Amino acid sequence: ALFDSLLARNKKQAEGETALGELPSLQLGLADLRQRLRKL
Amino acid sequence: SEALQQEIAKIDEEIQKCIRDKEAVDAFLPAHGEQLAAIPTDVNFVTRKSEGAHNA
Amino acid sequence: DEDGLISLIFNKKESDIRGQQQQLVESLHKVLGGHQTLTVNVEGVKTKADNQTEVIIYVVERSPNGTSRRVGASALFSYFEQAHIKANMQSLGVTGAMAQTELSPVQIKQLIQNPL
Amino acid sequence: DEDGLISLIFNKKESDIRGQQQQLVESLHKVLGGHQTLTVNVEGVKTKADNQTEVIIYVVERSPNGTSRRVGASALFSYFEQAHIKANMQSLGVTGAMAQTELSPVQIKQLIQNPL
Amino acid sequence: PIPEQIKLIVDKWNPNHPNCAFKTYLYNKVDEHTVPLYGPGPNEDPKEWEEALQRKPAPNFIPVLCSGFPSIVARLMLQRRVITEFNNKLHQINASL
Amino acid sequence: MDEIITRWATDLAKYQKEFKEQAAKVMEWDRLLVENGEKIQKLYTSTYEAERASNEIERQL
Repeated sequence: ALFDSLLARNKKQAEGETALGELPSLQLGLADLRQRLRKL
Repeated sequence: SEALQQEIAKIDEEIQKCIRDKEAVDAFLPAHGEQLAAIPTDVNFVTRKSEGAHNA
Repeated sequence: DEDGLISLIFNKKESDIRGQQQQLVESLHKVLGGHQTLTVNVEGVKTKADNQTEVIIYVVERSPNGTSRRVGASALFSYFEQAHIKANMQSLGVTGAMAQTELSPVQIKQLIQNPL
Repeated sequence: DEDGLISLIFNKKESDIRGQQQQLVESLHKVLGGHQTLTVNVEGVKTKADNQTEVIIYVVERSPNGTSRRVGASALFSYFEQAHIKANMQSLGVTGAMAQTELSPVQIKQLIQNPL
Repeated sequence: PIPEQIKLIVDKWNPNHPNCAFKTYLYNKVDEHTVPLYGPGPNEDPKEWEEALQRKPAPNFIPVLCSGFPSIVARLMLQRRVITEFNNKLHQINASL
Repeated sequence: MDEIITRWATDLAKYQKEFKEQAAKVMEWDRLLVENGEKIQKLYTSTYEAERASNEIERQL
């Protein structure tokens, strides 16, 4: 249930809300993400 | 020949009676074996769900 | 419990208790109903204060077959604590009583659930 | 363990178990020696398969002082697993038994060191 | 040399321990300070006992005498009895989680 | 009559060689059991900790 909680947390993460700053972040993945990782 | 032929019977009977116990062991193994093998898979599973709660 | 010992405190001097022990024992026998199947025995007499004396008793009961045994301490205490009997005892100068049997937890629980 | 619950599997249909529950309970009482200080109680009855029924029981034991308590599950299981008792149980249709108490490691070690 | 082999075979298949030939020792765990107890019994050779204690896997373990088949059956009996306890406790953990 | 002693001794050695294996297997199983048991206890601890922590969070909210 660990990975499940990781999903769940990363799911609730990118979904609002009214927290005065933390807006949901768009997910990338795979192609764009590798380059986004390399650009670190 | 009576005492001998009787003694061999009693002895071989006792041995056979012991081998019955040996067989009794042999019979009660595979089930118990599965039961045993089941354990580490669950504790290795429940330990995971705990990690989930802790991370939560 | 089988030893049947009941300790009684009397508001009387020891010399008075000993001086009239025959009478005291018979009065206790009367409190018990006075039948010839019961006999009060004195186990000991001890001064506790100027006008306080402890008297330890037991009661032997005889069966129809001639057999004798001591009345159990709990049974005897139960009789003496009954309100009518206690009052009669107080008229003899008894101001307290005690049994030696250490009750079990279940016995104690029963007494608390049914104090009467 | 104090709740004293033992689960029994019977090779009988549920309707048969319930239909003769008085008799079943008394037979279990007899297996225990039949004394009036022990009383078998049925906690539950559940069908498990066409001809398999689980019956959960406990046993109340009464002390000489009138106190009652449940026989501990481990103690009751230990009695029922004794070879003579197990055989009697099997004659009633019992094909298995289980206690709910999760034994400690030291208890388990003791059972393995002395399996008899 | 015939009535010797026979007696030796009758001796082998037996719990009396005259060279039982079904001699294996199993280590039962026991926490301190109970190690000083145990303490074998009727027909235990201190040789076998000490030799068992010699190649000890870990401390707080005491050896146990398994002569023949009923003993290994019994060991199994215990193993199941603990199996169920294990599963139960594990399920408790599961439930609380 | 030797043909009987042969059978006896062969059976003996044959079943000895097997009993040894059974016993060994049982031993290994015991090892497995305690090896897991330790982990079970660890789970008990970890769980109790989690429980207490959750209770604390409950108190906080």
